[PDB]
Amino acid sequence: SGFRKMAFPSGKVEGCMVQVTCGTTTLNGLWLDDVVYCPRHVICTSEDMLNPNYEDLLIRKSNHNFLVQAGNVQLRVIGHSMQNCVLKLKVDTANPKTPKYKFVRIQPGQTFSVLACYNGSPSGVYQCAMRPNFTIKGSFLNGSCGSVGFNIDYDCVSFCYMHHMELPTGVHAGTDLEGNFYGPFVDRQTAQAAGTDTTITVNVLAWLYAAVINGDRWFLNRFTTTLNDFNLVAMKYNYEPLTQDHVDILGPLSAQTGIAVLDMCASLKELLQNGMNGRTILGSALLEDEFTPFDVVRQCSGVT
Amino acid sequence: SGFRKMAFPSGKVEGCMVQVTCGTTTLNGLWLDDVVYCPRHVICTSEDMLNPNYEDLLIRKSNHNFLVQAGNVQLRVIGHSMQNCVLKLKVDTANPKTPKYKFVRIQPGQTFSVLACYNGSPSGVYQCAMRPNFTIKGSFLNGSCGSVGFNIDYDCVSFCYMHHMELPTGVHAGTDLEGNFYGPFVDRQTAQAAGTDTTITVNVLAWLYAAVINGDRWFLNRFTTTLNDFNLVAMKYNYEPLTQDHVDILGPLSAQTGIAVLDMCASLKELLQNGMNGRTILGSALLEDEFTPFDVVRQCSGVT
Ligand SMILES: *CCC(=O)N(c1ccc(C(C)(C)C)cc1)[C@@H](C(=O)NCCOC)c1cccnc1
Ligand SMILES: *CCC(=O)N(c1ccc(C(C)(C)C)cc1)[C@@H](C(=O)NCCOC)c1cccnc1
Repeated sequence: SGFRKMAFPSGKVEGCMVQVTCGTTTLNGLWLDDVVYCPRHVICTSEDMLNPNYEDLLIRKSNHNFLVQAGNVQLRVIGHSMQNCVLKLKVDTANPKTPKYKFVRIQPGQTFSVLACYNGSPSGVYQCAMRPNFTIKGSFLNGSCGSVGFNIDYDCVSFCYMHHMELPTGVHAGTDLEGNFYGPFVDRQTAQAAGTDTTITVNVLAWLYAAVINGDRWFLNRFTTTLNDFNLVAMKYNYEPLTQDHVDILGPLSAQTGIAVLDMCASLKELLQNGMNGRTILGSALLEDEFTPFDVVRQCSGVT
Repeated sequence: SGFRKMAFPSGKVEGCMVQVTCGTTTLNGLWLDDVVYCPRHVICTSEDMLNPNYEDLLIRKSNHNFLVQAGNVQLRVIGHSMQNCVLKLKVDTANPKTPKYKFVRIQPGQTFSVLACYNGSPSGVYQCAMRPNFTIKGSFLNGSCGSVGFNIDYDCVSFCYMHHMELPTGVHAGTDLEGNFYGPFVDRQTAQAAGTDTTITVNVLAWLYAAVINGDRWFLNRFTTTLNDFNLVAMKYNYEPLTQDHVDILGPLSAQTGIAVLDMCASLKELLQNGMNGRTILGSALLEDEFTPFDVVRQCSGVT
C-alpha cells in the first residue's frame, strides 16, 4: 500500500547523457547509437537569444566546433544536422549503453519522468505531466537544457521530451526528440505567455481510484452524474472535458474498485463544489492530476 | 526555476538489485561487493510470520537454500549470516557494478530516495523522509521487501534504509543496512502501532525558503518571533520543536533570500494559525516537510 509520485528508474537514461559545448554555451545532449541530440540553441551567444536565425548561425559552425564529452572522455563529431529545433551530432562511436528506444510525441495529460542534468551529469529524477497548455512544471536551472523526459515499457525507453527553455512565468517548454516544440513555443528570448493550465480530469479520477485502492475513501459520495452534467461543472472549474475515451481508459480501475466511473465523477464534482474542508487525499490537500490511469495501474500492480 | 520532489538518479542502485528466494518466499536483495543483503524474514513461511524465532528458522537453512539471481543469472552462495534483522549472503562473485558506498543510519526528518523493486527488478524511484515516529510513507506492495533507501554524494551511495514491512495502518517500517530497525518495530506479524507523525519543522522552513527563491512569496508576513514563542505554536500544531541547530542549518537559505530564520518562523506561525485560505505554495495546498535544508540548496544550485 501507499501511493507516491514515482519516476521510472533512470539508469538507462543516465547512460545516455553527455555534455555538449559550442563556443561558450554548455548544455546536455542525449547520446543514442552514434548520434547526440541536443537543443539547437547550444549555438547561440548572449546576443543571438533575442532573435536568432538558426540556419545562419549554423553556417558559422563546423563539426569541430561541437565539443561532446561522455564522462571524462571526448567524442569525435563527424557530422551535424539540424532537425526542427534539435541538433543531431553524428559521432564516430556508438553509445555502448544505448538502451532499446523509441521517440514518441506525447499528448497533453501524459506523464513522464525527467532526468535533470547539468554538464552532462544527472542531478535528479522527477515525474512531470505535459500540461493541457503544452508547458511542463519542471525543476530546471541554467544549464539544464537537453535534459530529457521519458517513459519505460519493460526495457524500451520512449523519449518524449527534451528541455529547451523557461518562460518568463517559470514554467517550462521543450520539444519531442524530432525537435518539434510542444505547443506554440519558439526557441527565442521573446514574450511567450502560456494558455490556461486546466486540470487533467481523467488523471484526477485515476488518482481518486488510487486513493480508494489505498483506503482513502472519505470523499466517496452517494451520488452519480452524467458525462454532460459533470462536464458543465468541469468547465466551471477549469478542468479538461471528460470524454467516453477517458471513461473507457478508467474501466480497469472502475472494475477493480467496483465504483462506476460516473459515480467517481459525481464524487469529484462534490469535491470541486464543496472543497476538501481541511481534509487530505493520499497526503494531498488538492486534487492531484499528474498520474495517468496507466500510472495508477502500474504502481498499484508493481510493474517492473 | 521550479521546485520538484526530486529523487537521486537511481542507476548506481539499479546495478545492485538482485532477487533472493528462500523456499516459497521471494524478495529483493542488495548486492555490494561479494555480499547480498536482504531482510531476514525471507526465511519465513505463511505460519512463521506470526511469532518467528529467526535463529531457529535459520538452523534449517543452508547456503544452497538461498537462491540469488542477478538479471537472468544465478549467483553461488558460499556463506550466510544474520546481522540483526538482515541476512548477509556471501556470494562467490563481487558485483562488478558495485558503486562507492557507505551504510548510514539516518535521523528522523532526513530524506532519501527509494528504488522500489519486485523480483530484483526496479519498478520506480521516489523521494521519502524518515518520519519523526520512525515510519516512512512509501509505496510498497507484496514482494517489495529488500528495496532500499539511499542518498548520493557525487559518486558515493550512502544506503540508509532497507524495506521490511507494512504496519496495519499502511505506513512502512524498515532497517538500516546493519539490520537495525528504525524505531521500535519488529519483523513479526503483530500489533505495531505508530506514534504521532509530527511535521518536520526545519524541513517546512527549508521548503518555504525554496518557495521564496522560486517566486512564491504571498505568505511572507510583517512579523518575527522567538524560538520559544514559535515552539509553543509548533507544539500546538504537532510540529517538531525547532532548535538552534535547525536555525544554524537554515543559515545559507536565510543568507540567500535575506529573510532571517525567525522571520520565516513567524510566517510559518501565521500559516499554521490562519491556514492557506485556498492558496498554494509551490503547487501544494499543505506545508511540505519532505525537503531538508540540504535538499533545497542542492536542488536550487544544481548539484550533480
Ligand atoms: C540551457 C540554457 C538555459 O539555461 N536557458 C536558455 C534557454 C534558451 C535560450 C535561447 C533564448 C533560446 C537562446 C537561452 C537560454 C534558460 C532560459 O530559458 N532562459 C530564459 C528564461 O526565460 C524566462 C533556462 C533557465 C532555467 C531553466 N531552463 C532553461
Ligand atoms: C516482502 C514481504 C511482504 O510483502 N510483506 C511481508 C513483510 C514481513 C513479513 C513478516 C511478518 C515479518 C514475516 C511478511 C510479509 C508485506 C507485509 O508487511 N505484510 C504485512 C502487512 O502488514 C499490514 C508487505 C506488503 C506491502 C508492503 N511492504 C510489505
